[PDB]
Amino acid sequence: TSIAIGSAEGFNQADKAINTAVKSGRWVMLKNVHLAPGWLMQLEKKLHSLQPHACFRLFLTMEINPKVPVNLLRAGRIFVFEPPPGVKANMLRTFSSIPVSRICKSPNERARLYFLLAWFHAIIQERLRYAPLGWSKKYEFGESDLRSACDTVDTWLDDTAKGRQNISPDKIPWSALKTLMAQSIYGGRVDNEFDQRLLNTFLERLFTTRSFDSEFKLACKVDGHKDIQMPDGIRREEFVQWVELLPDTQTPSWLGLPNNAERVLLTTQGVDMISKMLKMQ
Amino acid sequence: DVWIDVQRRWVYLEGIFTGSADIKHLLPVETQRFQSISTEFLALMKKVSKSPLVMDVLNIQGVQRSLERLADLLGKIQKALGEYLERERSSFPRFYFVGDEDLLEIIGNSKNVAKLQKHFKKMFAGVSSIILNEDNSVVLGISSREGEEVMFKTPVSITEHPKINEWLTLVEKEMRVTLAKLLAESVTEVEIFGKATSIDPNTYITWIDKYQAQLVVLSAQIAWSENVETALSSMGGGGDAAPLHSVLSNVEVTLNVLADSVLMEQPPLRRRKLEHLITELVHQRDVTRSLIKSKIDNAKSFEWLSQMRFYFDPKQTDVLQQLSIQMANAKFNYGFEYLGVQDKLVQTPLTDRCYLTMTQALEARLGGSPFGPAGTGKTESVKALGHQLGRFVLVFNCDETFDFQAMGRIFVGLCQVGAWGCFDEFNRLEERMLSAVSQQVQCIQEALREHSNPNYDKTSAPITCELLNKQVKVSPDMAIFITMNPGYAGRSNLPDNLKKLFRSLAMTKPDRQLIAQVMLYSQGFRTAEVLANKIVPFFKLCDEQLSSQSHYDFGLRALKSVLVSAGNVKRERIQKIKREKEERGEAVDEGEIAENLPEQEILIQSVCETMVPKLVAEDIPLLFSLLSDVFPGVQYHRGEMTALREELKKVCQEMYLTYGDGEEVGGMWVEKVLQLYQITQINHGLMMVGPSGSGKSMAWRVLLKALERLEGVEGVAHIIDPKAISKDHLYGTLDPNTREWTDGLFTHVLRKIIDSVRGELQKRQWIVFDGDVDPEWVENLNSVLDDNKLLTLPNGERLSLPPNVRIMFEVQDLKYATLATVSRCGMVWFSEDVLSTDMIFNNFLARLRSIPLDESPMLQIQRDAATIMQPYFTSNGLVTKALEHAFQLEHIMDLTRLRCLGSLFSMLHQACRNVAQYNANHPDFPMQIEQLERYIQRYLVYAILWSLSGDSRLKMRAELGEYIRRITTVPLPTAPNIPIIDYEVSISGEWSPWQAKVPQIEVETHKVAAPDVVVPTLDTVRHEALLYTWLAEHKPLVLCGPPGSGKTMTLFSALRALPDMEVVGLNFSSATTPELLLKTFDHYCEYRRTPNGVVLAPVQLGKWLVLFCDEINLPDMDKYGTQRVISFIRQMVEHGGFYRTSDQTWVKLERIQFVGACNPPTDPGRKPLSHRFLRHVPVVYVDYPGPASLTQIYGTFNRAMLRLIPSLRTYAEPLTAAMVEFYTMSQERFTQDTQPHYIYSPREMTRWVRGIFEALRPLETLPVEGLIRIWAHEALRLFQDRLVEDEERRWTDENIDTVALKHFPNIDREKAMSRPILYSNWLSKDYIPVDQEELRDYVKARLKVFYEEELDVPLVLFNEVLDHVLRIDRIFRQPQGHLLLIGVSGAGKTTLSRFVAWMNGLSVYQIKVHRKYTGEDFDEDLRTVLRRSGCKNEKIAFIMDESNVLDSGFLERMNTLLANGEVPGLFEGDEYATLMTQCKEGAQKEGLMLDSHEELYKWFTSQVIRNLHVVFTMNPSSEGLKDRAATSPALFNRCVLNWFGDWS
Amino acid sequence: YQYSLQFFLDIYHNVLYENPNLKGVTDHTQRLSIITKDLFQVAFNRVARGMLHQDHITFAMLLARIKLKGTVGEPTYDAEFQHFLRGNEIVLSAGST
Ligand SMILES: Nc1ncnc2c1ncn2[C@@H]1O[C@H](COP(=O)(O)OP(=O)(O)OP(=O)(O)O)[C@@H](O)[C@H]1O
Ligand SMILES: Nc1ncnc2c1ncn2[C@@H]1O[C@H](COP(=O)(O)OP(=O)(O)O)[C@@H](O)[C@H]1O
Ligand SMILES: Nc1ncnc2c1ncn2[C@@H]1O[C@H](COP(=O)(O)OP(=O)(O)O)[C@@H](O)[C@H]1O
Ligand SMILES: Nc1ncnc2c1ncn2[C@@H]1O[C@H](COP(=O)(O)OP(=O)(O)O)[C@@H](O)[C@H]1O
Ligand SMILES: [Mg+2]
Repeated sequence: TSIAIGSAEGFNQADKAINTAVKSGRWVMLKNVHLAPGWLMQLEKKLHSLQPHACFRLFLTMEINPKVPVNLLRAGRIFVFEPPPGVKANMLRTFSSIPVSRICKSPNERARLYFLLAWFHAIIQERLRYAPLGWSKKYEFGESDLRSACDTVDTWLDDTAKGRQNISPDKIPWSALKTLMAQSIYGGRVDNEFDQRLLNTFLERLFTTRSFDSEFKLACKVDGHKDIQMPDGIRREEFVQWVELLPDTQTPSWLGLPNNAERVLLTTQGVDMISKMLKMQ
Repeated sequence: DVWIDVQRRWVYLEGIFTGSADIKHLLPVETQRFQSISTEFLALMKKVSKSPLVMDVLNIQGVQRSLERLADLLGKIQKALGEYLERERSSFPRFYFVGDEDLLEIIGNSKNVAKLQKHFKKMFAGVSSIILNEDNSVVLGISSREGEEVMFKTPVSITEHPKINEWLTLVEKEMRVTLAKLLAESVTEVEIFGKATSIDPNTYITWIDKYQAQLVVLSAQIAWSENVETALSSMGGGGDAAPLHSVLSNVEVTLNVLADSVLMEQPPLRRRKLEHLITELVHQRDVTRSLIKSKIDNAKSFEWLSQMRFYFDPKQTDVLQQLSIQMANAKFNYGFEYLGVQDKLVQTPLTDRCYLTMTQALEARLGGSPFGPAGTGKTESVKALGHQLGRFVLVFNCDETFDFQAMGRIFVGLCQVGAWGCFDEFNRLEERMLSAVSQQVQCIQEALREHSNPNYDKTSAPITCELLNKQVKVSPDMAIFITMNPGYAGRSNLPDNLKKLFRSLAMTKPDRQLIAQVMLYSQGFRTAEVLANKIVPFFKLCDEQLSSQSHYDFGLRALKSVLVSAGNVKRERIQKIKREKEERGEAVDEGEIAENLPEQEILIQSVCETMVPKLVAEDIPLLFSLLSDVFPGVQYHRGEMTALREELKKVCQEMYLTYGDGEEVGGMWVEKVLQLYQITQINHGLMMVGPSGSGKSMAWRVLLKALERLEGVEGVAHIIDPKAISKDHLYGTLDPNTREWTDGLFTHVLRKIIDSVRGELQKRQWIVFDGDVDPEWVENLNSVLDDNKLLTLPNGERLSLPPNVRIMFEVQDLKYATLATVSRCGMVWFSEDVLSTDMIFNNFLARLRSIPLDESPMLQIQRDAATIMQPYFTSNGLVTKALEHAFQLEHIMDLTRLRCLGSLFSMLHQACRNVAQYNANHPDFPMQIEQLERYIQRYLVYAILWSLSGDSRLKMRAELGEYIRRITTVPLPTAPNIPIIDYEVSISGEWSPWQAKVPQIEVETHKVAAPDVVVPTLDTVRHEALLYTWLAEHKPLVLCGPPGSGKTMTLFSALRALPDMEVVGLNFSSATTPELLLKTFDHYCEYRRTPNGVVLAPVQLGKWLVLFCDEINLPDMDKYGTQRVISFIRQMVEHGGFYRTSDQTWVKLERIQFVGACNPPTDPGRKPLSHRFLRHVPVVYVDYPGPASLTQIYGTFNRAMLRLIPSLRTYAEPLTAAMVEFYTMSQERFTQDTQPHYIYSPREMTRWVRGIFEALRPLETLPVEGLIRIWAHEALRLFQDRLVEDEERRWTDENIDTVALKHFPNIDREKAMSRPILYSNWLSKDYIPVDQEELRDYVKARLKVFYEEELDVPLVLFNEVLDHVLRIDRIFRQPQGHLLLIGVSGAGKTTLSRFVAWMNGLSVYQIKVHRKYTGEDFDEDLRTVLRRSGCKNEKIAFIMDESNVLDSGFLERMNTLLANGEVPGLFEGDEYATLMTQCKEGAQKEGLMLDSHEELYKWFTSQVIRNLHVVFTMNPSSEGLKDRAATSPALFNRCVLNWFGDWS
Repeated sequence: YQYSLQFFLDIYHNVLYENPNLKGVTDHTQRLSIITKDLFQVAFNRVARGMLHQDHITFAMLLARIKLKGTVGEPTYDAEFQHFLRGNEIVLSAGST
C-alpha cells in the first residue's frame, strides 16, 4: 500500500493501512514523510508499542533533511540513496535495474543499444560531480531519463525491426534516437546552449553506426595512450562481464574531462575526511 | 435592489423544485419549506398584480421586511442543495467547470433557454451561445464569442429530448460530428486548391469565408502534409527528380495570395482567418525548405517523422476518427471541440521542441512540465498544442489554497470531460499538497496506461480510477500539464515522486525575431523582416543600456504588445487615409496606399505608446537616441487629443486641480494622464508606479471623469487595498468540511460586474488596487492579466474578465513584485517632478477660496487669508525655500513633501477658524484687514516652523527658525537669543512668547505626582497648542519620541480642552491586526444603513471618537515590508472608510479619527512607517524634558510634597537636584544597549515623587535623615530592582550614596543610609523603616500561618527573600500594580507571590494549562478573572508563567488587559449581556446607580484596574526578553520588573 | 547517522549466529577469528548502507584503527596518527621553509 504524506486524508489512510497490515502482514510505504515531522514522532511511538505480523514491513521514503526526528532514525534502519560512486557502479546499477528479459529480445542489436545507453547515462550522470566543468549546472539526470530513453530505444527498434532476429547496424534508427535524446529525454532539462552542444556531441559520438565495429572507442586516451575499448559482445551477459572487469582506476578523463578536474575536489574531500575523523576523537 | 434579487432567485429555485422529480425524495424538508415560501411569493405577486402602481405596492405593510425575509430564506435553501448539485454534475461532465450559483441558474432555467446563453462559455472551449429557431425548441447550431457560428448537420430538437442533460449531450455530439463533416468538405476543396500552379484569389477567399477559422488552418495543414507525403513517396526510389520543389512552390504561391489578401481591407473575421493561414503557411514553407536542403528522399526519415503530420482518411466510417495527427511516434485523434477563433502562435523552433517533448510525454501517458522564465510562452505553447489536437484546454492559476480536495475535484472534472489541464505556477502549492496530489496524478496516469493497452476493448468495463474515494471514468483524451518558474525561490519545490510523473522541458529563450517577423508579415507589413531585425535588437538595447528599474520589462510580452499595437496603428492609418481620400477627391487604391506607407514610424509610434510611459525622466532621451540609431531619419509626433484635453481641463477646474499644456505648470501631469489613457486603451492591466504624492490617484480619477463626460459612458471605480485584508478575504476561501465557497472582495466585485444585475457591463469599471504588491496576492491575478483574461478559483470556478473592466494597481514601488506580474501590466511612471509644489499650492489656495471651512463670512475670511498668503505660496517663495531647507535637516521620521504641506494647510485652516472665532466674539468690531494681514503673515511663519520641523530636535527647530529669519520679510521677534519656535502668534496679530502661557503653579498636596496633574512647561504649552490645532480639523496625527517623554500626557491634556471628543486607548504589539480596530469599532460604534451606504459612527451622538494607538510602529512587517494594520489605517484615512469582510460592503467612517504614538523607528522592534501613511499624518517629536524642565516639573512636585512636613520645606531644592542628578546618571549609565529593559524616563521620577509622598503622608514629623532614607529606598526600588549584573547594583548603591552626600552635606551617614534599607507597613500601621530581625520574625510567624491555612511547603528566610517579599508587597499595594518577576525556575517567584497575595488578602489565580488548552479556554479564564475582580469586587493576584503562553493571542489579550484594564472583544454576545447584568448588581451593591451600558463598562474597567493584579514570572533569557519587549510592550512599561535571578 | 544500541546488538547477533562462515568450523580459536573478522565486515556493511559515500572512507578508517588497536604484534602508532590528524596545528615560521 503506497501513501503520499501531506494531507489529513493521507494521515488517516496511512493509519488505517498500518493497522490493517500489522494484522494481515502486507507491506506499507509512506512517501515524503519528511513533510510531516510532527506526525513522524507519533508514528514512532505507535510503532514502538506494536507486535505486528512476521511478514509486515513499513517503508518510509524521505529526503535527507534535519526535520526528520532523531528517535525515528534510531527506531528504523536507514538506507541512503544517491548517485553511484563511479561509472562502473552506475553501469552495474543500470544493468541490474533493467530486467534481463527486456534486454534479451527479438533483435540481437538491442543488447548493444542498451549497453550504449548505460554507458551514455553513466558518463552524463558522473560528469555532474564536476558541476562547473562537466556541465553548467546540477541537472537532475536520473532514473526517469534512463527509463524514457529505454522506452524510446525499444519503440524505435521494434518499429524498424519487425521481429527479425538480426538488424543491420546501418538500419538502426540512429537519427531518431539521437534527436529524441537531444530534444525530449535528456535535452529537456538542458537550458544552456553549450550544455546542449555537449549533449549533442556525446550523442553523435556514441550513437552511430561505427559503435558496432570492433575498433570503436568508448573513450580516447584515458591516460598516456591507453583508452577504453568497446566490447565485442552481442549479448547482455557479455556486456555485464565487461562492465564488471573495469580497471577501477577511474579518472575524469573517462568522462572527457581533463585529469586535473578532480584535484581540488579530491584535496577538499581528503581534508574533510581528516576533519571528520578528528571531530570524533 | 431587494425585489430583483428575490425574483431572480425564486425563478430558478422554482424551476429546479418543479422540473426535477427526484428532489422530493432526496431533500423533502426544504422542498416543503420552499413550497411554503413560494406560496408566500405567489400571494405577494397576486397582491402586486391587483394594483400594478408602484406607490400602492410601496405602501404594503412590512413589504421591506417581507422581501428581506424572502431573500434570507431563499439563500438558506440555495445553500442547502450541494448534494443535488453534485448529482447533476455527475450526469453531464461539463457541469464540473461551472459555479454553484451558475449551476443553480442553469438547472432552474432549463425550460427558458434564453438565460443560458451566458453560461456556455464556461463549459465549452469556444461555444459562447447556441442558435435556436424562433420557437426555441430545436438547436440549429452554435456560435463563438467573435460571432462565428457553426450550423449543425442534424439540428438537436429539445422537444424530443426534454431533459437538460440529454439535449446538452446531443448538442455536444452534433457539434463534434458537424465539425468533422465540415472539415471533410474543406479538405475536399483545399485538395483542389492544392497541387495547382496558380490560385485564383476570388475562389480562395470564398473558401476561406465558407469555413471556420479552426477548419481552414486544419485543411491547409492536411493538404500540405498529404502533398509532402506523396512527394517523398515518389522520391523513395533514390536519386530521383524532386517534386518537393513543386510543393514548396505551391506553398509560396498560396502565401503570396494570402499576403496580397491581407494587404487590402478585409472583414475582421476574414482578417483573422488570413492571419492564421499566413502564420501556418510560413511554418509550412520553412519546414519544406528544411526538408529540401537536407536532401530527404524517404517518407520514413526522422527529419520528416519529427514534424507534425496530418492524415485524412475519407474511407473511415467514424467521422471523428477520420483525421489522425502524428508527430514522431505519437499518434493523436482530433477532438473536434469547437475552439472558435483563437490567436495562433508563431511555430518557432522552441514551440517545435515544445510540441515534440509534450507529444512524447503524452504518448508515454505522463504529463508535460515545461519550465523557464516568464514570457517564454510556456503556457501559450501548451494551449496551442491542445488547440492543434482539437482539445478542450482549461487553464488554472494554481495557488497555495489549491489543496488536495480541490485539486482532486478538478482532476475528476478533467477525467470525466476528457479535457486538458494546464496548471500554471504548479509550484505555488504547498509541498505537502504537491506530494498528496502526486498520488492522484499517478492513479490517473495508471488508468490511462491500462486504457492504452491493446488487450482492453471499449465494449468491456470502462476505465476508472480512484479519485477522492470514488470511481471516476478516465477519458483517453485527458492530459495534465504543469507550467512553473523554477527560478522563483519562494515557489515550493516538487517531490521526486511527483517530478518523475512529468516530462520536463526548458523554455528559456523564445525566438523573438521569428515571432516578430511572422507577426508583422501576417499583419500586412511590407519589409517585415527588416522591421523585425530592427525591433528585436532595439528591445535588447532597451533592456541592456537603459537604467535598471523594478518596473521595466522588455521581454516577449512587451514586443508582442508592440506588434499588436503596430498592426492596430497601421489599420487606423489606413482608415484615416481612406477617409481623407473620401473627403478630397474620389480615387482610392489600397495597393498604392499600402505601398507608400511609413511602416517604420508606425512601429516607432507603437513603441512610444508602450515603452515611453514607463520611462523615468533620465531614460527618455536615451530611448529616443536608441530610436534614432536603430530607425534613422524617422520621427514620431504624439497625437493632439484636444477632445480629451478640454474634458481634462473641465474636470481639473471642477476638482481644483492645475492643468497645463506642454511646458506650462502642470503640463507633465497632463502628459502622464494622456499616457495612462493610452495604456488603458491598449491594455487591460495597468500599474501606476511612482513615489508617494506623484499625482497617480488624481490622474486616474480625472481620467475617469473626463472619459465619462466625453464618451458618455459612466465610470465606476472600485478601490481595494489588497494588503489591508488577508488573502482569504481578498480572493475568497473554501470550507474544508462543507466545500462551500465564500467570495472574497475582488472576487465578489468581479462576479457582481460579470452578472450585470444592474447593468455593470455598460459602465466603464476600473478595479484599482491601491496598496502594496507582493507575490502572494498578485500572482493569483496572473491568469487575469494574461490573454486568458480569466480568474480561476480553487473550487474550479473560472470568471472571465469583461472587456470593459480594467485591473489597475496604484503603487509607490515594485521592489517586491516579480517579473511575472511586471511583464503582465502596462506601466505609467509618475515621478515626483510630475507633481510640482506649485500645483499643490494652487490646489490649496483654490480650495481655500472656494470650499467653506465651517461647512458667507467664513468664506470671505478664507478668501482674504488666501489673498494675504498668495505672495508666500509661489515658486521661490518663503514656503518653497523653507521646504527645500527643511529637507536638508534630519527628522525623527523620513520627511515627505506632502506631510509637511498637509500639516501647514491644516494649521492655516486653523488660523482662518481663529479669525472667524475672533469675528464672532467681537460682532461690534470685526477684525480689520491690517490686523488680518499681520496675523496671517505671523501665523504662516509659525505654521511653517511647526510643520517643517515638528519631528526634529530643538537644535534643528532653531536652525530652521534661523534660516527663516535669514530669508523671510515678515516681521519677527527681536529676541537676541530666543528662537522663533518659542513664540506664538496672538490673535491681535503680534508675536508673544510662550513663557507667558507657562505659570509657576502650586499643585495641591493630595494631587502630588497624579497622572492627571501636569506641570506647565514651554514644551507642554507648545505641544498642547500644536495638538489642539491638528485635532481641531480631525486630522490624524502621530506623536514620536522616547518612552515616558510625555506623548500620552500631552495628548490627554490637549484633549481636555476639547469636550466634544472622547478617546479610546489601543495598544499595538507585534501581533496587532486590523481585528483589534474592528473590535474597538464594534464595541464603541455601530453600523447603520444610510441611503448613500453603510456608515460607521460612534454610539454617542455629537461626539468624535479619537482612537489612540499607543505603539503604532510595533506591528510586524511581513516578508514584503507591509504592516496590515498600518495599511488599514491608511485606507480609512485616505478613503475615509474600509471594507466589511462579512458582506464585502464599503463602510464609511463618520465622527472617527486616529491619534498615533510611537518610539523612534531606530529603536529596537520599531519599523519605519510607510511613506503613503506618513503623508496624511503629521508627526511631532516629544523629546525627554531637559534638566531644567525636569528640575521645574519635579521641583513643583517636591514643594507640594514637602508641605506636609513644615520642617522639611527647606529641602525641596536639594532633594529635587539629587533626584534629577541621580536619574540623569542612571539613564546615561544603563542604556538599552546593555539590556532591553534598561529604559529610564521621567516616569521613574514621577514614581519616585509618588512613593516619597506616600511614605511621608501619614508621618506627623520627620527629620532630614529619614527623608534621605526614604529617598534612597525609592531610588533603590526604582533603579536597582531591574538590574541584572551585581556590578550594576554596586554602582547604583555607591552613586546613591555619592549623590546623597553631594546634595546633603550636613547630615550623618549611618542613621540615614545604613545599607539594609527596608520599609514595610507590616509591623506597624505606617510605612516606617523596619529592621531585618523583627521583619524576619514576623515573616516566620506569618509563614507558619500560611502553612497551616494555605500551601504547605517549608521555606528559608534569607535576606533576599525578605527583600523580594517586601518588593512584592509594595507592588500589590498599588492600583493597576502588575509584576514581572524574572529568575530561574525554583527560585521562589510563584511561592513568594502566593505568600504575599495571602498576606495582602489577594486571591491567587493561575490558569490550569493542559495539552488541549486553546485560545478559547484562555478567553474563558480571562472572563472569569474579570468578572470576579470587576463585578464582585475581589482582589485577585493573577499569577501567570511564560510556560502558560501557548499562543500569541494569549500575549495580545494580556497586553490589552495590562495596558487598558479591559479587553474590548472579550465580552460579546450573551457574554456581554450577562456581564452588564452582573455589573448592574455590582454597582447597586457598591451604591452607584448606573443606567446605560457605557458607564457600566467604565465602572467595570475602573474596578478591574483597582482590583486585578497580574504577576508574570519568566526565565531570564537573552533573546526571549527582547522578543517579549516587542510582542508585549505592556510587560515593560506597565509592569514593575524585579530581577530575582538565580540565588546568589 | 543515528544508531541505537539495538542496531549494534543485531549486528552482533548476526555475526555470532546465522553466520555462513561458521557452518562447518569446529575449532574454537579459528571460530573466534572468523567471528572477529565478520564483526567488522558486517558492521561496515550495515552502517555504510545508510551513510553517504564520502563518509564510507572515514568509517572504514576508524574501523581499521579499531582493529589495529586490537593486534598484539603491532606498535601503537599513536604519534603517527596524531600527526596525521592534528598535523596542520604545528606552528611554523617564514625562515623555517
Ligand atoms: N493637477 C493637479 N494640480 C494641482 N494639485 C494636484 C493636481 N493633481 C493632484 N494634485 C494634488 O496633489 C496631491 C496628489 O495626491 P495623489 O493621491 O493624486 O498622489 P499619489 O501619488 O497617487 O499618492 P499616493 O502615492 O500617496 O497614493 C493631492 O494633494 C492632490 O490634490
Ligand atoms: N510562438 C509564439 N508566437 C507568438 N506569440 C507568442 C509565442 N510564444 C509566446 N508568445 C507570447 O508571449 C507572451 C507570453 O506568453 P506566456 O504563455 O504567458 O509565457 P510564459 O508561459 O513564459 O509565462 C504572450 O503574449 C504570448 O502570446
Ligand atoms: N510637565 C510635566 N508635568 C507632569 N508630568 C510630566 C511633565 N513632563 C513630563 N512628565 C512625566 O513624564 C511621564 C510621561 O508619561 P507618558 O505620558 O505615559 O509618556 P509616553 O507617552 O512618552 O509614554 C510621566 O511620568 C509624567 O508625569
Ligand atoms: N527559599 C526557599 N526555601 C525553600 N524552598 C524554596 C525556596 N525557594 C524556592 N523553594 C522551592 O521551590 C519550589 C517552588 O518553586 P516556585 O516558587 O513555584 O518556582 P518559581 O521561582 O519558578 O516560580 C518548592 O519546592 C519550594 O520548596
Ligand atoms: Mg504561464
